[PDB]
Amino acid sequence: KREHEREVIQKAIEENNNFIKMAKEKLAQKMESNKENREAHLAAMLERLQEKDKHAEEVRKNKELKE
Amino acid sequence: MRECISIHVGQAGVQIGNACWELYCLEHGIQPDGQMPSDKTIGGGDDSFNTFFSETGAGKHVPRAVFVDLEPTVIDEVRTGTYRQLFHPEQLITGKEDAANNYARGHYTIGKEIIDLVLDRIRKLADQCTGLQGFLVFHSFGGGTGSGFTSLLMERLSVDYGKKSKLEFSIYPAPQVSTAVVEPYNSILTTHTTLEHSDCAFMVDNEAIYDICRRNLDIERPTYTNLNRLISQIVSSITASLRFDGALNVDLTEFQTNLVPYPRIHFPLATYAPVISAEKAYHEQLSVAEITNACFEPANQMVKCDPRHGKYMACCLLYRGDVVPKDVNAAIATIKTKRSIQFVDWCPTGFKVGINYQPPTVVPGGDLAKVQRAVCMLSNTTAIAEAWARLDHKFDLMYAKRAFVHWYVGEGMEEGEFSEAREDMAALEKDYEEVGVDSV
Amino acid sequence: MREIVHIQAGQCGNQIGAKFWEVISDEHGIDPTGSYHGDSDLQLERINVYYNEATGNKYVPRAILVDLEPGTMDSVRSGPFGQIFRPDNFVFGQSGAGNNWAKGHYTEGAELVDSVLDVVRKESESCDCLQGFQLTHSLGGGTGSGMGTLLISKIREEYPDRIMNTFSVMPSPKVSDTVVEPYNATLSVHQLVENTDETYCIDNEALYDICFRTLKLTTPTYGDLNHLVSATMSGVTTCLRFPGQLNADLRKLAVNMVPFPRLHFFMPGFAPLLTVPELTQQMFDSKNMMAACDPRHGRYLTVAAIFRGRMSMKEVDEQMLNVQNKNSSYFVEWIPNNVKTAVCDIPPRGLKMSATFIGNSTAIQELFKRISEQFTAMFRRKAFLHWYTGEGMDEMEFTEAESNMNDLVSEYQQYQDATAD
Ligand SMILES: Nc1nc2c(ncn2[C@@H]2O[C@H](COP(=O)(O)OP(=O)(O)OP(=O)(O)O)[C@@H](O)[C@H]2O)c(=O)[nH]1
Ligand SMILES: Nc1nc2c(ncn2[C@@H]2O[C@H](COP(=O)(O)OP(=O)(O)OP(=O)(O)O)[C@@H](O)[C@H]2O)c(=O)[nH]1
Ligand SMILES: COc1ccc(N(C)c2cc(=O)oc3ccccc23)cc1O
Ligand SMILES: [Ca+2]
Ligand SMILES: [Mg+2]
Ligand SMILES: [Mg+2]
Repeated sequence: KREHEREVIQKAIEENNNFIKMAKEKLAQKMESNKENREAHLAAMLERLQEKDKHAEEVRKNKELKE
Repeated sequence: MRECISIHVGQAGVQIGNACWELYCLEHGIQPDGQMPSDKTIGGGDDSFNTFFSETGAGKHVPRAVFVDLEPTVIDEVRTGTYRQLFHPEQLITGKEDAANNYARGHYTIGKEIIDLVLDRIRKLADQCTGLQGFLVFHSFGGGTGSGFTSLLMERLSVDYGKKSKLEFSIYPAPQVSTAVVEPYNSILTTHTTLEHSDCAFMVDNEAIYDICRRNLDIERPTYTNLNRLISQIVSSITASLRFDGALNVDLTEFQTNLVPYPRIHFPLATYAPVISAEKAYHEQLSVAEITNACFEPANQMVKCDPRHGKYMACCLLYRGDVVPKDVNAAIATIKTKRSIQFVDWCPTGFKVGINYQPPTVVPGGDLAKVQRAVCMLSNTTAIAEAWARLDHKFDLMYAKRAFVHWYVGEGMEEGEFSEAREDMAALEKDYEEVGVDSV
Repeated sequence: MREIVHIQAGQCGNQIGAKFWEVISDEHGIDPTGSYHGDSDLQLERINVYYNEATGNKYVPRAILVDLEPGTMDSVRSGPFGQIFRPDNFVFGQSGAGNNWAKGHYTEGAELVDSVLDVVRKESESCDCLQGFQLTHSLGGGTGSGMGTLLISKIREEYPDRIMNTFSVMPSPKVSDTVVEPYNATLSVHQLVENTDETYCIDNEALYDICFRTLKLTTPTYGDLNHLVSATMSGVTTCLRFPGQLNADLRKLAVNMVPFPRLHFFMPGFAPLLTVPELTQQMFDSKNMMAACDPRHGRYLTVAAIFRGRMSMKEVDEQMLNVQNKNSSYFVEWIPNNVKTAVCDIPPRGLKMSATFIGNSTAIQELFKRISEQFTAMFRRKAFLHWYTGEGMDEMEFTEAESNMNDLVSEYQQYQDATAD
């Protein structure tokens, strides 16, 4: 019976610790995945605008190389 | 001990917080400067009201409360208003940019910038407690901050405080006073995220409160201030057991044992009576039987749904004022031979009763009549799931076309978070169905 | 203290710009000297959204004024409230684009752009918390159209996490003869669809028709038209500028009005051009739209409605509910609660009550179809094309701008045909 009592409280501590642990890691994976996703959304937007700067260089080139 | 810390998140949370703390000050005889003449133990004590107020050496009674918003203009009004001396400036926390009605910004983009500071300030309150019981969290479902920041904070609180109890007062959205078309998205996202982190949640349907102000108080077009005064009365009823003592007083935690049969089935329906104008209360005394009866009138519920068409899993009555058990028992016996009260077959049918003797207080210039006796019923009914069905349907209409989804994706979220949240909601509605089915 | 930075580009841009500041300064109780001599406290509570405070109680519009043609800015300076605008915030070039989009976007505009950016950056760095930008411009000319859309693209590169909002003036053969304007508009739309978050379609056709048909004005000047623009611009920015039950910023407007990122072209409306029922009826009527589109030819995705003046909120609530019920077929059923109403106590000048309407309607396709017809009547026969190839533009850029606008139209058609079941 004293053995069983020890096992119950130890089970309680373990499940509580597991909950804290799973909560900490799930949040870390979500915040990382989110930061990455947002960064990739902005990086794609900037790349599109970079192509617009590159295309405008081609247009000003094309005008001068008419002569 | 046992201290409770209140956390007010976003506009709805903060404004409801204003109304609640103002009313608590009135109920306990605490002045706007924090002085309480009737409190003879200066700078400390373990009286009932100390669960909610700490004390400074200078005799100031300070709410165990943090107010957080991602934008400064609502909290600025607390800083410059009537009750500005009640709070230490460090209890009132604001960023510069809101969540713009977007869960992703509240939880991630903007929320992540202020979350460590919020937990620092909460930690400062928790360190002043000798036996912290838990947290009361006030927020809207619909706002970007009330949804996204609250769910981030609840997750972090589980990490830092373990299984320490967390209760919510959650504002469920209505068309009449809503602010965003994307409220259904934000509501489902927070509900899914928060579900494992909350022990008990009291939903307040803005439409139920709006209707009650219209019908019972003859207010043509209720404002937030009208709604909040009423909400604060209901909140005061629920917390009264923590803030006062008395022989027939029954602790909120003891109601909770009865109200939560399974961890996910944690959404009590609150019903409150009497809500009556000064004009109509004059020369009309509402008895124990009358206000108890009013608890089974669906028009008096904080959430629109029909309990006559569901099953009960628990019924709690929380009385305040001039009420004795003899009258309660008589009122209950009458109700039990006259109403549609069907319990599930696995739960006993006895109503659980508490009585606090301090009468209801009203705020000056308010709409509610001062009465001698009031009651808040807390029931656990399968009917509350109607509120989920309505919200899930609104979510489905938009989501099938992915309307507005790009605002969330643009802030780092994925489609898979929406579908996962929604599935958890389908499983919740399913859970409420299963608990209502007879045993084999 | 959530700040907006205003940019006015070209003749139209600068003209409607100056009108805007006149009407809102008047509404906020601001003199042409920049002093507060108003009576209500609600006037100054959110003043910082649009005005800088320099000491001595001086309020300076956070406004930048731009043109490739030096003349127009003498008009602003020597108009009413010319004394209010910051002198450093004026940025003028020399030649003028002469209705050539390619000149404004790729050539002359490109040379003047960096000095505008310097003024943007200076205004932006002083902001507690920048919401973003509102550009006033036309799409028919060359500066407002070409240099305006270049500016957007460059601003978006430096402030990609800020809101870009335009008030764009759409061309009608009923107002201007300049034949090349359908090219300039199409090229501009191509940019706006990719690079703005929200665009108010101020359609010259609709403004003409309001002035001619409704107001009975036999020959409409730009001054008659701009009285409409300014009343509208005053209306749509109300919830940005005043405290109410609903406090708004440019991001919350976008989130709530824009269900799909390309479908960000709004039909504004105004009433009166009354009882509460009548105002409500009028604001949903074709005759009151600032864009020549019939709402009854499409479906509303979203609607925002602003009522101004002292009236019964209960009545406004019932009438708004009433008009949705009676007109249920014209609102998509897959976005619940897609009509939102706000009330502001401060009426505009000379009216007891008004109604301003912001619509995201699939009926805006009629505007774009009109432009696309005038465009296609020239491009298949190659008319005036050398004006553009001569600046170094490829011919494929014309084809691309065209079928991106064609895509926009058929996307507005897709969501119109869509059902809940
Ligand atoms: N009962 C009540 N509901 C409120 C109040 N303020 C806002 N709401 C509701 O809350 C929802 C909008 O959320 P808010 O709390 O205003 O938003 P927020 O939490 O500040 O989030 P953002 O402003 O998006 O950053 C709507 O359903 C509003 O009706 C209030 O004082 N009382
Ligand atoms: N409603 C309105 N439309 C205007 C006004 N001024 C010009 N427009 C319209 O604007 C278009 C021409 O663009 P402008 O602004 O004059 O040209 P710009 O941007 O200055 O470009 P360039 O002069 O070619 O460098 C035409 O379609 C006109 O009908 C105005 O004050 N009100
Ligand atoms: C379709 O649902 C909605 C549309 C818009 C808004 N917001 C935030 C507004 C922003 C604004 O600047 O002007 C307004 C004027 C009137 C009504 C709303 C807005 C909110 C909503 O639910
Ligand atoms: Ca004490
Ligand atoms: Mg807010
Ligand atoms: Mg010009």
